[PDB]
Amino acid sequence: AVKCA
Amino acid sequence: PSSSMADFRKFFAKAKHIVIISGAGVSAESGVPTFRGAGGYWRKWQAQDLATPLAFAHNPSRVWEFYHYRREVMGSKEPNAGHRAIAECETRLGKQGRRVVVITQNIDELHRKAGTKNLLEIHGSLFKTRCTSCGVVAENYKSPICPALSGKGAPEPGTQDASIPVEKLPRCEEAGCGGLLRPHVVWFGENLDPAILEEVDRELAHCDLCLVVGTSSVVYPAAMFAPQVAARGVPVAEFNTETTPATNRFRFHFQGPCGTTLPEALA
Ligand SMILES: NC(=O)c1ccc[n+]([C@@H]2C[C@H](COP(=O)(O)OP(=O)(O)OC[C@H]3O[C@@H](n4cnc5c(N)ncnc54)[C@H](O)[C@@H]3O)[C@@H](O)[C@H]2O)c1
Ligand SMILES: [Zn+2]
Repeated sequence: AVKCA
Repeated sequence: PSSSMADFRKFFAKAKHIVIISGAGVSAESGVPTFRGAGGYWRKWQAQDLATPLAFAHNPSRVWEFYHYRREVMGSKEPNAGHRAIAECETRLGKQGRRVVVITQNIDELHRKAGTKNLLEIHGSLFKTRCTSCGVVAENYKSPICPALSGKGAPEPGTQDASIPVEKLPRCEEAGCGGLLRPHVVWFGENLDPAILEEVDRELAHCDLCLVVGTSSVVYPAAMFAPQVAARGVPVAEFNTETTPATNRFRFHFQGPCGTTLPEALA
């Protein structure tokens, strides 16, 4: 799971 | 989305496993700015641009200045009544054999400073380093973290980059490494720790009450945590100064500074 805004 | 504190308290009285998800809003009343609007800037740059593998790879000095600054600011800071309510809640319920766990987006360690023991820091920590060569993670509270960063990190637009040479940025002190360190913080575009994500998953699956505190619910995948519990039929209570995109997913919404709403909520 990639940290995204 | 009720704002009935009494109805929340009924659930709180019976909950055996509470998950508390927190974002930058839980530390706002400690004097740590969020990234919403104004606090989302540092010099000319946006925080969400500096906190990226791209930015660090191409200019580790500017990014380190940015983290050094934050490390230094965080030095003076104290847990607020929000953090305290959360820590005190965990200790009191703990003696009843009930569980409270905090899952935080924050890297500021203020939950830890407040006494919270059951803590998952899903985005890492401002006060840890990781070596970009050997991968070793270490605690670091040094002020300054390296001599070259002293007096640096000034947030004012127009502040030229100290432009520290890479061998004088923080360096690994492991036997025979010498690698460049980076903050042990998950950047935008990076993977969260799979081991941490499985811990998060176990908590979300077992909990029976969830609070979502001071988070914008727009940073993924953390934004999907509370919606997932609420899908399972579990009560979710949101504590934030504003509504967010996730608000209508939740059973409760309590508007205002969490420092003034949490202590009553969690008594
Ligand atoms: N303190 C920190 O460690 C820190 C500081 C700044 C940014 N960050 C992270 C960088 C990244 C994006 O930051 P941000 O854009 O701020 O997203 P966020 O998900 O942290 O959003 C901040 C939320 O806090 C809210 N809020 C502000 N004040 C209060 C308050 N007094 N009581 C309750 N809620 C409040 C604000 O409305 C918003 O919903 C997130 O992972 C942040 O957690 C962490
Ligand atoms: Zn190393």
